[PDB]
Order: sequence, then C-alpha cells, then structure tokens
Amino acid sequence: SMDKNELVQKAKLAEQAERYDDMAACMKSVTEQGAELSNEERNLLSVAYKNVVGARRSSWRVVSSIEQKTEGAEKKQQMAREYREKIETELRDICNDVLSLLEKFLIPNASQAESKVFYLKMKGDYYRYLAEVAAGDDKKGIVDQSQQAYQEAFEISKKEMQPTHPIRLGLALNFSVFYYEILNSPEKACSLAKTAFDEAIAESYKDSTLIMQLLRDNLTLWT
Amino acid sequence: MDKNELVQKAKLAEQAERYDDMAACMKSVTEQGAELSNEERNLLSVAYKNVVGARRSSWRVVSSIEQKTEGAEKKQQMAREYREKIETELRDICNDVLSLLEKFLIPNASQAESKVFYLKMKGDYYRYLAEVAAGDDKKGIVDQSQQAYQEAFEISKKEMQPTHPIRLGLALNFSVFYYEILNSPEKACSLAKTAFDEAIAELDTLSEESYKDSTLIMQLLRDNLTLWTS
Amino acid sequence: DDWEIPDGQITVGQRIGSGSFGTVYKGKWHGDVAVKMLNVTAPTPQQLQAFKNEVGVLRKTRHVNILLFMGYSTKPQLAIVTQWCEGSSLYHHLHASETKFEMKKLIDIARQTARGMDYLHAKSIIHRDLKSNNIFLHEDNTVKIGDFGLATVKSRGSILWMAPEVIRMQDSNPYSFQSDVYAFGIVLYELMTGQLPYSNINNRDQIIEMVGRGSLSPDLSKVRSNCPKRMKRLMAECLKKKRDERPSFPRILAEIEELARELPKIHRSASEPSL
Amino acid sequence: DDWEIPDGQITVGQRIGSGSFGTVYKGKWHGDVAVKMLNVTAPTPQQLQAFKNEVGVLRKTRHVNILLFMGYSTKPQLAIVTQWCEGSSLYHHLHASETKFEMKKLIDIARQTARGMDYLHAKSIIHRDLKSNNIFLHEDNTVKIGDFGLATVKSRWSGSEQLSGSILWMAPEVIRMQDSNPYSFQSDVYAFGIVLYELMTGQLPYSNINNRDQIIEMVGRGSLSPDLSKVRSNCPKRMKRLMAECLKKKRDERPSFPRILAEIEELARELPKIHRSASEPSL
Ligand SMILES: OCCn1cc(-c2ccc3c(c2)CC/C3=N\O)c(-c2ccncc2)n1
Ligand SMILES: OCCn1cc(-c2ccc3c(c2)CC/C3=N\O)c(-c2ccncc2)n1
Repeated sequence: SMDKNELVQKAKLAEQAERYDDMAACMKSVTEQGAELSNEERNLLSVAYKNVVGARRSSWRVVSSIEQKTEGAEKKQQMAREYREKIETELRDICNDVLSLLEKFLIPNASQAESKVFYLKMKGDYYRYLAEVAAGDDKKGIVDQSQQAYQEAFEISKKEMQPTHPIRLGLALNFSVFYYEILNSPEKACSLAKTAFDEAIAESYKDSTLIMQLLRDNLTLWT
Repeated sequence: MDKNELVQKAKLAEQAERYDDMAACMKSVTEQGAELSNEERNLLSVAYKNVVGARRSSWRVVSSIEQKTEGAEKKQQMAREYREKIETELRDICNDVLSLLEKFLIPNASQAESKVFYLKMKGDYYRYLAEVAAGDDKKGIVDQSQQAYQEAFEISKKEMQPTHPIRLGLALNFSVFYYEILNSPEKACSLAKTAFDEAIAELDTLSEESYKDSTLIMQLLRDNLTLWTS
Repeated sequence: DDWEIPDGQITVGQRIGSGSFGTVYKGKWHGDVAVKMLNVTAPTPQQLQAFKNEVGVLRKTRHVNILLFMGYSTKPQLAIVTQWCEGSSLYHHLHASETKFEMKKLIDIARQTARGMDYLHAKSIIHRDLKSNNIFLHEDNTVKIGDFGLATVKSRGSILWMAPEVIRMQDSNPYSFQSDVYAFGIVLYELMTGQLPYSNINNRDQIIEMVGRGSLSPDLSKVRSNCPKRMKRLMAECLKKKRDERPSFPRILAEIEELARELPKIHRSASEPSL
Repeated sequence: DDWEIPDGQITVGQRIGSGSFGTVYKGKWHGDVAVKMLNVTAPTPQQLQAFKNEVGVLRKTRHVNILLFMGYSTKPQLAIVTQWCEGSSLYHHLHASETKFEMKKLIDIARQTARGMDYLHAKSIIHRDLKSNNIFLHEDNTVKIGDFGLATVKSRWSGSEQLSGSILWMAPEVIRMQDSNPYSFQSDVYAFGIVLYELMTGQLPYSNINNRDQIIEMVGRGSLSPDLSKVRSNCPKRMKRLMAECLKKKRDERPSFPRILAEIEELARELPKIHRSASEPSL
C-alpha cells in the first residue's frame, strides 16, 4: 500500500530492528512490483528470507534431534513430532513464497549474468532447504529440481565470472554441500570444493577471505 | 490440553527458541487457575521476558533512528510509524502479562516468596510500559510500577533474608526503575548499594548453590553501581 | 621496603568479597586497585607469616596473566594491593551467570591461564589453590591468576580442584607442580564442560572420600560438542590419577597454543552466509 | 639474578621498530613479550650505564598503565623485555590511520595516561619523553606508558641524553636549556598537555605552519603555542581548560598530576552514559 521507495525504507528499518518477517514482507511486495531489483534491493531480499528461513531451520534441527533422543515415551515423541511438522509447514510455506518469487519475477527479469546465477543459486538453496525436510515420495522431485537449477547457474558461473568472484565462490559452496549433504556424493562435492578453493588461491577483499576459510573448514571436516 | 503437555511443549519451544510459542503455552497453563509451580513460574517469566525483550530492543533501535533523522521529513515519518507498530506490540505483550498477574498470579499467591515474585513482575512490566509511554498515561503507569515495586520491597525486607535471590533481583530492578524511569540516580545508588552491602555481609553464610544464585544478581548490582558512579 | 604503601594514600571503598586470609574491597590509589585486607585488630603471629609469605611470593611475579601485585600496606591493618579487574571471576561467568562464551573465547582463556602457570612454575612457584574462582577477567580481554595466599616457592575448602594425592595427604607434602597441573585439568573441565565436576554427588565428605581412593574421576562425556579433540585429550592428560603421567606446563602451553591456531569456525558442514 | 632472564629462553621474532636505546622485536617467553635490544657486540660504558638506569627505573614500576617490565638480559646482548601489546601506539592511531575514536574513549585514554603519570610522579620518576608514540594501547582498550630510556629518579645527581627529533612535547624550558633542571615534573605535565592536544584535535601541534626549524625558536621564545582553536566541539570545556593549564609557558603555574588526575576523573563522570542499566536476567 505504498511506494517502492517507502517499502525499501521500511525494509531497511525492519532490518536494523531485526524483524525479518517485516523485511521479507516489504521485499516481497517490492518484487511483486515487476521491476528488476538493484544490487541493494536484491541484497535486502536475500538477507530477509535467509534469516526468516534460517530461524525455522535451526528450530527444525533442534526439535528433530529432540525427537530422535526420545526413548520409551510415545507421548514425548508424539509432542516433538507434531511440533516438528508445525515448524516443517512454516518451513515449506516460506520456501514456496521464495520459489514463487524466483520463478515469476527474479530469474526472468535478470538482465546481466551475475543476477541470474545469483537467483538460480538462491533457487537451488531454497529447494535444498526443502530438501532437508523432504519426506521421500516427493523428496526425489524436489532434490531433482534443486540440482537442476543449481547446475544451470553453475554452467554460467565459471564462464563469465572471475575466480575471485564471491557469487561464484558461494555458488560452489552451496552446490558442493548440496552434493555432500542432500545427496550422498562426497567425492563429487569434495572434488568441487577443493577445485574451487585452489582456483581462488591461484588468482570482496575481505569478503573472499572468509569464504575461502569456509571452504578450507569444509574440506578439513569432510575428509 | 493437559497442563503438563503444555509445560512440555513450552520447554520444547524454549529449546527451539520460539518464545512466542513458549509464552502461549505458559499463558494457557496460568489460565487454568491453579497456583503455578516454581518451574512453571520460571518458564512463564522466561517466555514473556524474551517476547517483550525483542520488542524493547527493536523499539530502541527505531526510536533512536526516529530522533536522529533531521533532513528527511518523509523518512522520519516512516520511522515514527514503524516505532508505533512495535510500540503497539510491546504494549499488548505487557498488558497480557499484567492481566495474567492481576487475574490469576497475584490473587493465588499463598506464600510470601510467590507474592514478592509476582509483584516484582508487575513492577517490571509496568516499567517496560513506562519506557515508551509519552505524556498522558505516563504518570499513571510510572505510579503503578512504583507501587507494585514498593509493596514487593516491603514484603521482601519483612520475610526474606538479604541474600535471597528474589529480594536481590527486586532490589536490582527497583534501582533500575529509580535510575532510568524516575531519573534519580542518587536514590537508585542508595537502594542498590544497600542491598549489595547487606548481601555481602551474609554471603559467607550461603551454600554453594545459593551462592551462585545470589552472586549472579550481586554482580549486576555492583556493575550498575560502577556505571552510575562513573 | 620499596613496595610498602604509606598509610593514607589508599582510599578503601566498597567491600566486594573475600580472599585467602582477608576480605577484599575496591580502592583508589593512582586509579583503581583491589585490596585484600585482614580486619583483625592485632595480627596473630600466624597471620603475619601468611601475609608476608604471600607478599614474598607475589613480588616475584611480573607477567600479564598474573594478577599484578602493586604494593602492600601494614599500617592500619595488613593489606595486599593489586590491579583492579572489572570483570568477575571465571567461576562467576561459568557457573553463576553462565555467560555464553564462544569456544574460541574458552580456548583463549585456557591458553592465557596456561601461560600464567607456565610463568609461575618456571620461577618455581606452586599456587596450590588454582581454581576458576582465582581466575579474573579484565575487561573481557585478559585473564589474570590471583590469590597467592596459599602459594609457595618450592625449596628443598576448594576440593574439586585437588589432585587425588592431595586429598589423601598421606605424604607430608602432597602439593607439587603436578598437583597444580591437575587443578588446571579441572579448570579446563569447567571451560569445555560448562559445569563443575561431580555434579550428581551432594555432600563434600563423600566426594573427598571417593576421589582419594580413585573410585571417582570427572566424567569427560559431558564435554561440549564443539570442543577440539586435542583439548579433550589434554584434559585427560592433566587429570591422570597418577601424578607423573601428567604433562608439564611448557608442554601444555605449547599444545594449547598450537591448538588455538587452526580452530574451525563451526563443527559441521557450512553454506554461504553473508548475514 | 633478580629479574635477569637466562640466555636461550627468549625466542626473538620479527623486527618491529626502534625504541630509545635499541631496536624492538617480538619474542616468545611464557607467551608474547616485547624486547628492546641493542644490536652491538660490546656495549660502551655509556650504553651500559643507560641500560642499567632504565632497568633500575623499570624495577620500581608496577602499575596497570605502565608497560609491564618483565625482566632483563645481559648474555647475548643487553635487552629489556616487557609484556606484549597487540595493537599500535596512540601516535599510529591518531596520525597514521585516523582511527575514529569516540570522544568518550579519548577521555578514557587521557584518564589512563594521567593515572600512569600520577603513579610515576608519586614514585619520584620523571619520564622526560612522554609522547603519543610511547603510549601503547593493549587490545585497543588499555593504555600502557612505555619507553623509559630517558627516565630518571628525581635525585640531586640526576641524569647527566639524545633528545633527537621528537620535540613537540618538549616544554619551553626544555627547549631553551637555560635553567637548573630543564626536565622536571612540570616538563612531563607539558608533554601531557601536548598529548591531550593530539587527543582533542586529532592532529599534531604547530601543524599548519610554513617553516620548520624556527618553530623551535618560536616555542623557545614563547612566540608559538599550540593552536587551542583546533580542539573539536565535543571536547568538554573542563578538558580544554585543563590542557591549557598543562601547556602554560612558565613551569610553576602548571598543575601537578594528582589534581590533573582528579580533574580528568571528575569531568569524565559528567559525560552522558553510553550503556543502560542491567536488569535481572532470565534464570
Ligand atoms: O571472586 C569474586 C570476589 N573477588 C575476590 C577478588 C580478590 C581475591 C583475592 C585477592 C584480591 C582480590 C586482591 C589480592 C588478593 N590476593 O592476594 C576479586 C577481584 C580481583 C581483582 N580485581 C577485582 C576484584 N573479586
Ligand atoms: O613506535 C612503535 C614501535 N614500538 C616500540 C615498542 C617498544 C618500545 C620500547 C620498549 C619496548 C617496546 C619493550 C621495552 C621498551 N622499553 O624499555 C613497541 C611495543 C611495545 C609493546 N608492545 C608491542 C610493541 N612498539
């Protein structure tokens, strides 16, 4: 019910108030506006939904672990499960919002390659997030779409982007953990992770320093 | 439905850091009408303290942005309207807790421990309402905060030892009321220093668990006294 | 002598706690200071021995991780004066306020403490009461070991940090460098555990009785999940039942320092985060 | 054998710079240490007496705002070893990175420096080279006064010194070299006045001037004084008055460090609090 500038201002204000549900709503309206987002607006949408869905992922992991360690108690296990599926539903709704925005606005209105690899990566990450909680009859489908979008972005990633480039470095990180976690293909995942790290060492200044540490931690722990 | 199922789902919401869910569970448990247990009391307290603390922190941030925005008249209008959204949430949370206190907790408190704990909670939530109230209802809310604090303080000094963690916490929050709300540092330091000094005397007395409980609030009193005298 | 402070120069402020042989206050003397003071009217001959022994030990200490002794006074009543440390004791943060420290900060605390007692043992100083209560935090930046009232130079009620041989006291002097290493192992237990050891046993005499025989040892499974495996092994090494299987502080310090280097951000797989 | 450290125990690392009478490196000795050392095979009687005086002075310093002396060595070369300070000198922060210090932290830095020089003068120690480079920030939080190579105990037979290039902090009497003792407690107070100038303006004094050698002559003369009009507006009025008091041209009207300290302590309490009170947390 307001200007794109008014919604972006309320989004930045919600970000500093750490009210990520408000920021997500603002950026959702701004994207339903139809215009290509700027790097700042893109970045705000990313921060918003990542925090919104990360809270639910953290709660899901905690409550699932509690479900596991419930021994000799149905009703304890019954409460944890039903709570896990409540969080699970929230988890799905968030990702469905984000994937609908990705498919109806973000990827199609991306002019340069940078934007469309970023949005396809996000596409892969949210299908991935869906992946973690998928049941199994529909699990397969979601995982398939995750890697399809991921790799489609991957194909364009190391073709127009410099080895130091963080969107690229991050896409690899997410694609590698996609293979390692979601599926179980450590070799491919480890292949990818070491490949990207060494190509980065070969050739943002502070941004890349920390993504290479995340790559070095990953391989150290994966092997 | 069961009270124990509500307590267990409250603990699970606490583990998942979904404090709105924990607060709802505990509100259901307190609306059943029975006197709460010590664990149930502390779960309700933790839940609403997190629920309201999120809003207090966000309110402070956007309020600061509101006063510090000069050039832009439209931006300052947006920060004002978002501050009022957060404020409305804040007030509803506090009014929820104060209604729970008045209707169930305070009247059902048999022991003195319980009645100082709940009167102090009443002082805290009226103090959170004082932190954002402006002009008209401000005086009424400040008075209700001070009144609840004062009654709990008298009952603390008459049936609780100076080291008792509830009395020490009442001292800490009442001194913070004096400093931040009434803007009277001297009276705040007087109350804080008296409670801390009276506890330090008898600190050798306590068991090793009682010592952990008491020292956790005494360190906060001395931190406050260090900040207020500096 | 050259460390005595004339009476009248120190303004003693609020009483804040207790120490080995006296009560501790905050004071002003060219800034802030901590003052441990015995309030007895006429010190008895044992109290003057304790006080001058502590001063003698402290005047040999000059290290960033030792509570810096600044002077002493005797005039109104006997008094030891140190630098002021505004954060509390490690025991406070761990077991009374449960300050949630990151594993990186816990490793740094253990590392600094290890430096402090490497310095101490290298000058032949045995502390004999090392515990998280005697470890002070200075503005969440430096660790400082204190209260040397029970310390000594080795010349020819805090039970949970006492090594088994010290509990037995069957030997004339059970205290040694190794005993200190065992207390350090217990402090590492607190850092990597979040809890004090033997949380289930209720009474003090029972716990003394069982650790002295060896029936009871700390439960290491209670170590937090992100604790580096080298640190857990080092705890095991510092806590071995028999004194001579314990490492020396040069070796403890070197491995914790090496160990502090290379610590991962988090334990499991990690995805890109910009937020 | 009092504070002497045996040879072989100290692992000396990278060269970090120079100090008064030696070059400074990083070292390992029960943790990190700083080492000021003289890179010579055989010390002359003058370098050996200078080193002996500095050890004698440092052995009397035991204060949080004085760089903690930890020991000395004679064996390979003469060396003074101190605590290590991660960070930079206040000179580096103010004029080499323009680290944005808040006025509150600037007040605190001045207060800690004042505590250090209060301690020093109460033990009859004159530093005689107090400058922003000899003030080190440990963990960008704590002030540590260092480099005691030109320091002395106030004695009848005091001293005898390489004043060199760092002369901005030198008081007019020290520039003129015409009175009984050009160095004194008041010379230290004027050096302190200059470091508050740096703290409150952000720049060195006599910065905007055309010629450089005469500058001395002008300060010597009394013709030139720091431009107190470049103090920033958020600098408290008591602090600007106090720095003027520490910079006054005739030694005897400058204040002493007990009351400089009391004034910095009292005015620091009148600045708005940056934090809020703490309330009872969740059990
Ligand atoms: O543990 C909480 C109570 N508490 C006790 C002390 C304490 C304990 C022993 C000793 C000193 C101070 C000074 C002299 C001494 N031993 O000789 C401190 C403290 C230490 C350093 N800075 C500020 C406070 N807090
Ligand atoms: O201009 C900056 C170069 N720089 C010089 C020193 C220094 C200066 C004098 C002295 C020592 C170190 C040690 C002994 C001494 N005086 O006797 C330091 C420093 C001091 C403390 N921690 C880290 C570095 N940096």
